[PDB]
Amino acid sequence: ANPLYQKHIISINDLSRDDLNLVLATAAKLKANPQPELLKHKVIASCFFEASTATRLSFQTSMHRLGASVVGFSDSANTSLGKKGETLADTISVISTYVDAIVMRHPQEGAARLATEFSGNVPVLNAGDGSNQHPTQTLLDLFTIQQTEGRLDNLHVAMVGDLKYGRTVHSLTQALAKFDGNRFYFIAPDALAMPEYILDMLDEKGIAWSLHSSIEEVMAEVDILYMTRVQKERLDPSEYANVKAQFVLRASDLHNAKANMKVLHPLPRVDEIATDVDKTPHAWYFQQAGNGIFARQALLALVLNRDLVL
Amino acid sequence: ANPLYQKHIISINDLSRDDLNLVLATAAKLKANPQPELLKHKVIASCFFEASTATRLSFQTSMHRLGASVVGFSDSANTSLGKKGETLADTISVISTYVDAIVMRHPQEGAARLATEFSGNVPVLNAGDGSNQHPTQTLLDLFTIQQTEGRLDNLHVAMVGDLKYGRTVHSLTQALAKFDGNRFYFIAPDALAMPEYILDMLDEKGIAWSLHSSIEEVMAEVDILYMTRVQKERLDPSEYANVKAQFVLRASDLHNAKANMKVLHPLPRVDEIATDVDKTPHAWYFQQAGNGIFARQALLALVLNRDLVL
Amino acid sequence: ANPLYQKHIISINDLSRDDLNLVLATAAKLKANPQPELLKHKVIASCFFEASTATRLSFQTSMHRLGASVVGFSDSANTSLGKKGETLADTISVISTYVDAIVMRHPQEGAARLATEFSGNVPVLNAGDGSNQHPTQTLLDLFTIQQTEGRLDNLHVAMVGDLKYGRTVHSLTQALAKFDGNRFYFIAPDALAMPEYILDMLDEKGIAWSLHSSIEEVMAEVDILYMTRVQKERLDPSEYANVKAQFVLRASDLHNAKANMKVLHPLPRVDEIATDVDKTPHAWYFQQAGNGIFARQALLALVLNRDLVL
Amino acid sequence: GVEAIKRGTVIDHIPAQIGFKLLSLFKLTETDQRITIGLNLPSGEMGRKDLIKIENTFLSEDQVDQLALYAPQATVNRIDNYEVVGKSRPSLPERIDNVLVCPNSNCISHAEPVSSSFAVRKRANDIALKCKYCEKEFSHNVVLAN
Amino acid sequence: GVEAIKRGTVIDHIPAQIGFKLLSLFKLTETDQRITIGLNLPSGEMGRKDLIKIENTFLSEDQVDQLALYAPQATVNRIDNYEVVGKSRPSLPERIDNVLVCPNSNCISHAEPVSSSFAVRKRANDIALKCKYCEKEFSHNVVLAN
Ligand SMILES: O=C(O)C[C@H](NC(=O)CP(=O)(O)O)C(=O)O
Ligand SMILES: O=C(O)C[C@H](NC(=O)CP(=O)(O)O)C(=O)O
Ligand SMILES: O=C(O)C[C@H](NC(=O)CP(=O)(O)O)C(=O)O
Ligand SMILES: [Zn+2]
Ligand SMILES: [Zn+2]
Repeated sequence: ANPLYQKHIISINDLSRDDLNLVLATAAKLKANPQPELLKHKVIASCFFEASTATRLSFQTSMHRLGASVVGFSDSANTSLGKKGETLADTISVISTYVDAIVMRHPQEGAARLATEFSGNVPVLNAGDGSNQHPTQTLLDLFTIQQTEGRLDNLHVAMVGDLKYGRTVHSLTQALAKFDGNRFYFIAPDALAMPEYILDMLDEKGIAWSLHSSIEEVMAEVDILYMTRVQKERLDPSEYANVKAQFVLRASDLHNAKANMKVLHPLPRVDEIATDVDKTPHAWYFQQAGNGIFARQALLALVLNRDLVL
Repeated sequence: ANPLYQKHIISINDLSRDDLNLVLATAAKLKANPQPELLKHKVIASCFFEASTATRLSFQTSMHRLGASVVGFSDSANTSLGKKGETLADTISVISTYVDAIVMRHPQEGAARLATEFSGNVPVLNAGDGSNQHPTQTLLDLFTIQQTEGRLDNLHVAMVGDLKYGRTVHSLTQALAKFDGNRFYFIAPDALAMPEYILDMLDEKGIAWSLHSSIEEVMAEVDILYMTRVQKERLDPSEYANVKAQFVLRASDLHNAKANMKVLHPLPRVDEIATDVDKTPHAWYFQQAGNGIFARQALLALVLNRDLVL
Repeated sequence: ANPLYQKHIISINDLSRDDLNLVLATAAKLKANPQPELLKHKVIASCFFEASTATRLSFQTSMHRLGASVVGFSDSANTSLGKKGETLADTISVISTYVDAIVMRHPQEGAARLATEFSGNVPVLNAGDGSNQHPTQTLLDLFTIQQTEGRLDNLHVAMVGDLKYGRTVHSLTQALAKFDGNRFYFIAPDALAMPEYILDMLDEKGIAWSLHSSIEEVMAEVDILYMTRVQKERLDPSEYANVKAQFVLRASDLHNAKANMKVLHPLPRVDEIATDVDKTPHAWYFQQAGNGIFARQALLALVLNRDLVL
Repeated sequence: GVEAIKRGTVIDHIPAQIGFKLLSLFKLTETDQRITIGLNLPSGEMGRKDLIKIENTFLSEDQVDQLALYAPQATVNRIDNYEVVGKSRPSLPERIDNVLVCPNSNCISHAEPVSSSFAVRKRANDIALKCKYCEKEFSHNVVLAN
Repeated sequence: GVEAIKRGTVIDHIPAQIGFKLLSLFKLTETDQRITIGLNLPSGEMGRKDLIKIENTFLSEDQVDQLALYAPQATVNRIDNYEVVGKSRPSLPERIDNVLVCPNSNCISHAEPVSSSFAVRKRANDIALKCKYCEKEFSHNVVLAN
């Protein structure tokens, strides 16, 4: 059985440097040569209780690119949880008797973790739970970084935007702190700053991180500039001062950026990455979006097939 | 490569008499003998940002009747464009890295044309863009006309209803003006009359068209009576006087109709075609609806397969 | 003719030290010897385009104690401005052909000044315009300070709360800067600070003022502690952090206040003054509300009577 | 007539009260160079003209053609070190990208980040303008905003 | 200079990129007689200089000190018989009515049919404008922003 076979994938906090490296290796193998019938005869649930264009559609294309069948919903308003009061617990209890694995995105932190309490042997793959984690985002972010920098160890990575509610930077900061000698620069408004628990973790692991008030003061030393979007859905009224982007990247700022440096963004973007950056060599977010197909295909392959894509 | 291979299908204005004839020939070939695995291993996006029962479900049945897989959404409210502010441009940029072709219906005129600017090599097939075009409607309308009249040249076709906002009569009037000697009769309230740009086009091509105030004054010379429904979703408050159907067809009016003449309607119908017409020999709209499967299957086959269904 | 006869009381800014002193002298006279007929046969319009309990009911009780008649509204939802699109200019133009003075409260700053351009010969008295001015609040607060302190010069006045949107403190500060030697202490959260044009004026005048982050800093120094309420309805969404009171006054904090010191508040009060304060000899806010009857009777008496023998 | 020039373009013969429109519409003034404009100055040929000398900037054919919807008979002129090299003239331009705005309120062009684009055809009397996106066709006069 | 006139005004020493704003802001286009605009002219001391010439016209009571707020060092030369009959430099008035827009969203000036009006105090570092209706006072930078 490979190491991830039938594991639940809920938080980057439960995976090792090796588990990540495995996913990545399988992504490159399946990107190089396809496997159309690898998951023939499996039916996977797509349970999106929160908005999604990319995570849901890249997950369902991956399931389809491996022969599996998909069942699910994209909206909770017409589910019996929506109209009848079914609990998420009884919802997962019933869906576990039907499908071979459950992919679910949900607006409360902790939702994928409790699905596992009720899912039996059916693995639960977390497509984002509130402002907590988003593990498959980090698997395509890491594949895109490895792919454009050659390494995942010894990088300079700046994370800009809403880091309090950005579930993407929660998972990704915890994945890169598993490799050696990565330096962190964090650029957020004080109200949307990195949660203490990730900075603590950076500190006991001895990792070097620093706060910065502008993109320009780190533009020349960063290799990955990972931009995020203010999670306006998640803000409290107190925080409504922070709805507009404070740090907006325009192509001019890239005029002294390291030639290898790429600009990543999980997407959607609203005003923080201007569209003129789109034509510049550093822009890699749509490439990044595309790599979602290969990391999600690799992950499904490992959790549902005993063997190992050779 | 056949002529339509990987072309975007956005407006009837960009296709030639030959491109239409091709689609039609392939429709008859695939209606006669099926091809279940013609599009095996392709995944097609179904992106309906506007309401649909028939265009979406006939398109997805056609994709399924040729072996392809479908991914998509029927509602924009739970897409990241709906809840997060993703632009249609970034939406198409991300979906282009996943699927082999994109079918999209959208409420703004011009939406499928700009998807092509951002879709890479992925073809965009227009399932209706606001009040502009609806090219696959015209392909099943033409297949049903050819099928019930034998010709597409030298017909008498009356178009009744909302012709200002009827995207169906915009495409169809432009497809039949590609064949020779067709006569047009237009029956609409002045406020919902044919757009100037189609009448101009009829004039420089020397085509004979005329305005008429009743169905009865043309009932005896028409071969195709193509009924439409007032696009109430698209009306301005000024135009709210025109929400009810002015011209309503009842079976009695058909009592001096040419024996070959059929009544077509893109559907939905509200009060303009009474249900007693449903039992008469001239009624062909549900047959027409069914032919959507063969024209949409033919179109997908041509845009995605290099070869030519023999 | 007295100085205030037929004047418009729009802004404290337009009144001098002696107009102000004339109102207090008269309020004192009518508080002791009532005039039940002073305005027998005058009809005064009370037009409240924005919520009020105390300003509107003290004003129309004043009118009735002086023999006048009142007509008007407390809710513009039922005027022809509300339902039919009558401008405020045409509303005032028409109302001035009927009545002998207009008392107005409105939500846009600048509304009462506009009313005077249309008013004709009819005096307009400003019961508050948005966050600009509240002139009749200051005449009742100045009568109260005089009553308790016997002095309107050389006082130590602290103003606490939302000083940016508070029209009561914009008018009160402008009026106390007309007497000699008053010292101001402003305690407000940054977002809701004293607008610079009031500060510029204090400075241009040589008046001493200072900022403080607490009330304790100034408790032993002050003669009057003027509490205000956060103007939630005037806040911008970016200011919503500031909705809750930042400085709350409880009986305990009155620990080493000068014995003569009074706690004034325009009211309504939300959480900023605890109710135990109410039972201390320092709480003067309901005696202050009572003084609105005499200050407003005085003003109405002086604007509509040429010479007054009192 | 009016002020001298070494190298650049001098758009002469602009119809009266149109010279201004053109300074604005094709942004000709947003430069660090010397432009001289002669508004309402006597022509003779057709009474009164208006005209622009833009120094050290040269127009492409393509720019010059765009002027045909405003000043059809204008006469563009490039002068390389004072002598007239090429006297050109507008021909209506087939496409007018970026400059105009689609008057269809429900055109997608208004929401998304794409540049505007119109196909130009001498529509029998007026010049008709078809939006490349919503495909509605408009007279050139209305597209020039009301 | 760059043109001459029998009688008219010549606004010279106009700061760069402001010259074009004045033809719109004073509507010096509703005119029949000649206007000469020289843009980005050298002025040794101030480098870039725009200059406007209007034949037969003299700027009214408003525009001269409204110009004070827009081009504070501009020099207005009144000309007749080609002689500089008068030279002027505008002063900041006490008030500017009609042309400026109050920055305050909630000022009634925005909803009702009344002419805006601001008082002009020349406040140490810059002009402060107090709105006649809402009584807020603003930096002139804010009030006549672009
Ligand atoms: O929404 C974001 O800003 C980042 C991130 N975005 C995505 O995963 C893309 P989508 O919401 O279209 O699936 C998320 O956490 O949902
Ligand atoms: O709705 C109409 O009247 C005609 C036409 N109808 C259809 O295509 C059928 P549907 O909206 O169920 O896909 C359309 O333009 O959408
Ligand atoms: O509302 C306040 O906080 C103070 C002040 N309050 C009053 O005048 C009392 P009322 O709103 O009951 O007339 C106002 O400015 O409107
Ligand atoms: Zn358009
Ligand atoms: Zn104002």
